[PDB]
Amino acid sequence: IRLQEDPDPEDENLYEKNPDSHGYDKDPIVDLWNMRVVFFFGFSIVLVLGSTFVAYLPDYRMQEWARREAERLVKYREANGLPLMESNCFDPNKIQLP
Amino acid sequence: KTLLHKYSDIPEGTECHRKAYASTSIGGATGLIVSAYSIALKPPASFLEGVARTGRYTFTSAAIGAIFGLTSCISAQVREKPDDPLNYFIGGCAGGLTLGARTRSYGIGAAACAYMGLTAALVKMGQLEGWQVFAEPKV
Amino acid sequence: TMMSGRPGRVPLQFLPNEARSLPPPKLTDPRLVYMGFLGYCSGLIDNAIRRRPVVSAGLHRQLLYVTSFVFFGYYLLKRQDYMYALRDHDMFAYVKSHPEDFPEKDKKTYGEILEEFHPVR
Amino acid sequence: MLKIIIPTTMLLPMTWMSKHNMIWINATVHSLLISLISLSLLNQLGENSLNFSLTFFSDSLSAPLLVLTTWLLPLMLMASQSHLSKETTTRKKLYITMLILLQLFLIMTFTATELILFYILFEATLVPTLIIITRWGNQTERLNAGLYFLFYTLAGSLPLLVALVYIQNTTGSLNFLIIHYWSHPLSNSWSNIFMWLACIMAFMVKMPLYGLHLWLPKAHVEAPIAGSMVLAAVLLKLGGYGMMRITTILNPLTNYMAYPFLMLSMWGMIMTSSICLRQTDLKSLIAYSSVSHMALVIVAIMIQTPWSFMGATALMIAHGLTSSMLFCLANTNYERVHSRTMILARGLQTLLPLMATWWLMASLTNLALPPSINLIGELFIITASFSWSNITIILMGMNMMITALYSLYMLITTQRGKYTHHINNIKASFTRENALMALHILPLLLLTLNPKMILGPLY
Amino acid sequence: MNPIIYTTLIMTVMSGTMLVMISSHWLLIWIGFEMNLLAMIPVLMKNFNPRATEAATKYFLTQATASMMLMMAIIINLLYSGQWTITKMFNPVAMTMMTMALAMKLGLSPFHFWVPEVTQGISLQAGLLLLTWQKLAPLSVLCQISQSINPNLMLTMAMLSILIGGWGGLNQTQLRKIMAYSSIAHMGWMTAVLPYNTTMTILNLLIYITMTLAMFMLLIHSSATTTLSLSHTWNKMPVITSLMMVTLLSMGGLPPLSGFMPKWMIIQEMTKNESIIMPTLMAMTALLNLYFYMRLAYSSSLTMFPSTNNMKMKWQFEHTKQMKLLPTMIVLSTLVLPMTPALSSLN
Amino acid sequence: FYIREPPHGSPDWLKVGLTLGTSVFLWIYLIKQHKEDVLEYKRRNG
Amino acid sequence: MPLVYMNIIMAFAIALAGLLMYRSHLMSSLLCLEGMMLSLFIMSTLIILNTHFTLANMMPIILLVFAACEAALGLSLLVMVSNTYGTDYVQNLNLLQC
Amino acid sequence: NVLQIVRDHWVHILVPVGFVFGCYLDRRSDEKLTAFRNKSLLFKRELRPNEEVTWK
Amino acid sequence: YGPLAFVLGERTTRKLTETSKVITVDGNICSGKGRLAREIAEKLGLRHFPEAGIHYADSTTGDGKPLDVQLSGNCSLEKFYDDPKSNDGNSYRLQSWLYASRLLQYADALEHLLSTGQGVVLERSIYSDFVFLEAMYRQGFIRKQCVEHYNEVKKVTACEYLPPHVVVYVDVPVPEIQSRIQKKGNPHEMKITAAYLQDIENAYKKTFLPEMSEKCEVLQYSAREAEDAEKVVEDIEYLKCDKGPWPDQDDRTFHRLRMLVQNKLEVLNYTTIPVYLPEITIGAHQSDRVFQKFTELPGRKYSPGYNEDVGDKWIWLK
Amino acid sequence: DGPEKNYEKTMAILQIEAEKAELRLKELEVRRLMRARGDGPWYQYPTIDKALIDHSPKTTPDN
Repeated sequence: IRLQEDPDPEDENLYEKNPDSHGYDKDPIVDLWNMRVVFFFGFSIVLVLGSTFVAYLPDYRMQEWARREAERLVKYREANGLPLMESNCFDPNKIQLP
Repeated sequence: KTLLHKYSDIPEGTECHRKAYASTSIGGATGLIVSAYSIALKPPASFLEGVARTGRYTFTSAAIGAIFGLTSCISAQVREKPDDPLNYFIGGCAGGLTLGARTRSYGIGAAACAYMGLTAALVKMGQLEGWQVFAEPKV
Repeated sequence: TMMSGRPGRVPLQFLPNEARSLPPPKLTDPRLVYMGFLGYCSGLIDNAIRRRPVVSAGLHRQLLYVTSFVFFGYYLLKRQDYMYALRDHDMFAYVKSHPEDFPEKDKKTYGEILEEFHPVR
Repeated sequence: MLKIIIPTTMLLPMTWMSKHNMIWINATVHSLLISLISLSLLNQLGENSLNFSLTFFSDSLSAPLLVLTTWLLPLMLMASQSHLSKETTTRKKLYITMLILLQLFLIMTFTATELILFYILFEATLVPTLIIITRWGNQTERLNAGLYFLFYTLAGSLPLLVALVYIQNTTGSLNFLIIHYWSHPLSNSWSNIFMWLACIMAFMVKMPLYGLHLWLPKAHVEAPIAGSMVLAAVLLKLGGYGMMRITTILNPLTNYMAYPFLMLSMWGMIMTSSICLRQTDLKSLIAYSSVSHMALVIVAIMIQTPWSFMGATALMIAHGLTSSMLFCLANTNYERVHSRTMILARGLQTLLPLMATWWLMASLTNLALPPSINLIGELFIITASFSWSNITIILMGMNMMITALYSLYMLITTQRGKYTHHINNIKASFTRENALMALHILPLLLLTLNPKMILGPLY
Repeated sequence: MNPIIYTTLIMTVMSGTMLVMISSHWLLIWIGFEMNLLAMIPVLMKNFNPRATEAATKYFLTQATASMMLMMAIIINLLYSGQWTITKMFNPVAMTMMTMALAMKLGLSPFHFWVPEVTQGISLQAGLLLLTWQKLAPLSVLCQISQSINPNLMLTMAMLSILIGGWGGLNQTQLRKIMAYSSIAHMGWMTAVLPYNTTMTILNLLIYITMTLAMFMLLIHSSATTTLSLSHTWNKMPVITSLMMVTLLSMGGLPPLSGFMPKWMIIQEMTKNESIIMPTLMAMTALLNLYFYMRLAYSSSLTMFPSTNNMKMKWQFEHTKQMKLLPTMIVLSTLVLPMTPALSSLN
Repeated sequence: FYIREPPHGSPDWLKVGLTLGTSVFLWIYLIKQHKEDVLEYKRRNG
Repeated sequence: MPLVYMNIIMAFAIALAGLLMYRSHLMSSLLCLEGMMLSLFIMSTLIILNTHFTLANMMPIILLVFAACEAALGLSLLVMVSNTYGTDYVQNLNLLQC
Repeated sequence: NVLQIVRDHWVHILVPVGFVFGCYLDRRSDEKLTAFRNKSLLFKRELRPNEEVTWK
Repeated sequence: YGPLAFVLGERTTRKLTETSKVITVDGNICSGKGRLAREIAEKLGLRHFPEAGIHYADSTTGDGKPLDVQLSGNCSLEKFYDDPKSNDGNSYRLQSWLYASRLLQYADALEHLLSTGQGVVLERSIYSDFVFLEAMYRQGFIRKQCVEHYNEVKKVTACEYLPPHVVVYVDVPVPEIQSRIQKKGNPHEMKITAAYLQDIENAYKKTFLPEMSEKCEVLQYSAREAEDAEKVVEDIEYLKCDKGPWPDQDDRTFHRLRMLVQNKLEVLNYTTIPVYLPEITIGAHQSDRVFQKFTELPGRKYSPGYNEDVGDKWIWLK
Repeated sequence: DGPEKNYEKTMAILQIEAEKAELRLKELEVRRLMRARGDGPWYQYPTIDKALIDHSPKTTPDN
């Protein structure tokens, strides 16, 4: 019904031309350098350096700060006989009920 | 607009016969307009054929309106909840079933039930909540 | 509608003399830079349509595109700023002239106001 | 945020002006560097969001998604290299440009501070995804899948645009900070009910909801590998992000209006996990599993509890990674055997051993083997639902069982049994494919050690 | 037609539009419309075909009826007010008649039946003139008389226009008819905001004119009047079809393209006036236009249709004539969204 | 190379000169206008 | 309004209905257009004469001038239609559809 | 062979220059939003000697 | 040329003279028409266009050297001679491509005549190309649908251009033509069947000669008479064809025709009509491959004058 | 950078956005009132100019 080129055979294995293909391209030099770029800049840099960066990220979430403040409050309240946690979040006097 | 005023003036859930008559009048008017447009755009072969098409469209529209009004008002009475949109939904689905019967097709009936009932419920909600299909320019 | 009938509006004037009071748009404005980017894209599309080298051919033509777009954009930005400034001027003047329509409201602190709590249970 | 945005934009001129040999290499390198830059956003002040500017802000919800997108771009390039090799240089550059535009749009969507800008960028993602699917798909059904995807999403979105404009008119601002701080409660009126529906439905469509999920199987099956990766990992998560953001406005009505979507999602998770049991196409099975997990996420969002939100964020990230990896693993087999039928290729463990291990790890994450972030999110969601109703455990446990069954059934059928005798084109797995699978798996396993990063703002 | 005569006729059309847009007297506005019709009729038939003559006849009949109705409305307003100035119209029946006439001139449904036939009959360039320049004068007159307009009638016509323009295009395989129906839909969008904010109508008109100019110039460049003829263009000039795909996406209204801004601002303005159902229905119905736009895009650029052997000869030669404004038109149609706040200049 | 002389052939130095000069004039005019407007703004607003 | 205004507006309505209801010939519909123009002339003249709008007694003449222009256009189109089809029948303007 | 290396591998300068430019523009935007630099009710302090801004 | 030039007063009629004429020398295969055409062009001082071939457009574009068959033509005359009824569809591809080439050549000849005023002599033309198509259809080489496609293309395209003033037919009897083909010795040509040549002659005499004679006069010469080129030129010099289109044509029609002829793509617009005949329809993949190959050809990537590979310079300012 | 930077920048951003929201609502109200009343610069639709009227003595006294 049409003049069309025969379906191309399964794309030639990159191994046949280069047994150590590494994929990534037909040309072996670009294959090697593509593999090196991927491995370096992801595994060596992003995963390892990035994982270290995340692991030692400064605690701006204030978890240690919260713990220290809670310790101070617990010690003070227990020493003074005040209840450990007050039931009212905000002081009742300031609130004007209807 | 007088027909719309007639339908609105009758209190919801009351005087079911008058409400059904108003709905039938509205359906008949809409059917007449549709028949006029159909006759103009798609010409009828004979005057008798044009009359037949007008009668068919007008009766279908009037039956839809009458069933919608009758079912909605009766449901409002029996449930005794006047402002509930579910009554309008039931009326709309009944109208869709009537359309399916007139077209002698189950699929038309079911699709019409769903869409028309939802549209009628939306119209009742617009009545209750004051929704404006056409809004006066106020900016 | 709206500003079309504003009193004192000279017909078919792009920028009234009143606008000169407003600060001129900075030549490094992001909007003007985007207009220049549009000009550059126009030059590239022209080269593509005429099947010339897209990014290297017709540097004079691309320069003309960018310059024309920036030149028109400067005045367009100036007019836009003038129009918005006129809107703000008229709005504030109207608020001042009609104090009753825009009444100052008593400020109640959250302690005084009662807002119902809906538990997420 | 321009530290990330501007380099992503510069990616396009680099790709267009790069040499024909070096397009993939440059794109991958600079995308990886951009991802490295994005890791700075993970440092989030607990109390307040990182308000970089009027336009852009980041929180403990947006940060993980931004990192995920920046990470996904290089994996997408690596995966897409193989099947686009024959394509001309201009077409390859256009494909890369579509991917880069998609990343730029997604980042701006996640960091945008205004709901209208979020809407513009969130809808804008349709164009590059539609172009990718309908121009670089390999089947005649790519066009119909594109039509379904586009129209489902747009029909959902447009009432959202109307609702957002109405909110801008009434409240006076669409900035998320102001909306959160003021956030007057909604009233139970039909108008407010329909506003709630308009706000929710677009994200409900984006996150495949049972009854609105039909687009997802067609699009994922018919799309190219990169498009499937983005759709599964990030594009679905846009719905969750928006729904978590948008829920602030609709406070009280959410309890009344949640029940239809809650029931639909809870039963649909079982239905789709069962569907996966009897699917005959690997990509379709993966897509339906995605649907089930996103149903879990939808339940978490609707319940509107802190633990549910933390689980939703963790599940979003974990599922994005796991589903992308599964799609890539299926794509390798498709390239080798040129069919998506599960039965056709069998016993691949003998032929390709390491890919078998990749499959095993991906399936284990899919079935939520602890201490995977998938399990953390699912467990938190399950506990929140148990608080919502103790009866919820039955459906959720049944879904867990069905998920394990279908994941291990896929693994057994594809990677176990006797090798298909006639198939002779199986060749040793390339370093690229294994590297892609490892890049998928390792971040997911590592994220378990520090799970506060993917646990969201409520943490 | 001698090129001097053609220049004179086109200038006459533009001068009639200018008289409509420059005159404060109703008589002179009607005179401008009449001059526009007189000049336009020969322009539509510049290439002589039976189809061109049929299109010219249909256009003449419709526009003459519209002009007679407009003159009757003017005379009635004069009878009840004694004023010739273009201003509030003091008689409701005259306002209804004038709205009907101006809608018929604009092709707003239920007066749309002529637009696709005329557009198909005439050439692509005459189609561009018909669907971009001719729209200006009736919209200008409507903008000047917006206050008197009954919002219900204009909104009904706009909604019907949107619906019909969307529906008809789905069934069309001819590019010119597709453009005509899309023009109907976009004109329905423009007139929807006329009761509320005229500046939005002006903005939509400008965006629509830019997009329609880009589309018609691209079709002229590709010399395609049918979908199949456009399908071959990928083999000869791929860039043209790619830009056509971008422009079609903008026409559909997809963000981030410039087609989005007019719909966005129209929805905003309608919502400010408490109009919620109408904007929602208008936005949803716009999806059909998107559907046939996407089908055209699939045929043209996204999918590669079969070509013919004789195209190999066409590869060697290059397009002789250059449309200077086409690249700027494409750029404006597709990449102007980041500059919406500038909608206060025409303000 | 081409048997028929290319229509563009060598550069149209008149056209190139006119284009570049128009660009230069537009830029110089824009810069002068910006300076004038800055002066006017400072003058009128002190 | 006196009854003469009623009659003239009725004449315009009748001519409009005639033009909008074609039968076969195009000449008849062009005659209905000319009738509409005549009715408009009569209405305008009556209004301008009753209101002694002196500088508006020229408007009817301009209306007539452009009415004749329109008539000339109509006839020049009818001649081409007749040449291409052999009759002035409207049913032959059927090539363009929708 | 440097002329050759840079002529065909200059594209690798675009994205890092983008990062630099992005940092610059972000600092400019931080300049824009300085209104309450030290006017808060929580971090408001007296500028330590030899200091003009708390960079907030 | 442009509308602005015509407005200024660039008029074709003034340049045209008695010499300004289109002469088409037609005949059967190996009829000697080329020799007479060349002699007529030389004696009457008219530009001679050699008969259009598969690669005429290649001659008129770019370097002018013939391009590869895949890139230009995808058809072989040798294949047609060896395998007239091939399933590839080569016969109708060749016929349609030849009609396209002859249409382009006629457009170029008309452009030369209307720009410079010098007459043009053509070996066969678009008006005579149907002779081969009819012979192919009669012999069964091509299907009826191919003939219908050819008719559609010719109807849409040929009407625009003006027919030639003088038609010269050199008549050689078919058996003598067979002996001539044997003497020439081309292996593929020798395979030509006698019936095919007879049908070529039948088409010429029954249809082409009468239809052409209706518009103007046709000079029919035998082979011996054709050899005396001077007598033919004198016969042409003393022709008076007042009847016919060219006397009718005025400056407006000449402006339209010159505008059409200058734009080659417009000339060839309807040669690519979307009629999906299997013979001339090329699949998407093969089309993409061949178009990419054509683009990679030197001097073809960009518009003429902007291809740096072939030595173009000053592109940045061009 | 220190938390104070983000704290202060958030405060500034909030002030800017709240001012913009209040101004938007005020603009809406102002436009509504001007359109309803016609007593402001906006929505001032044209009226006939009194300069056009001729006040010279007419043909008849009673005018």
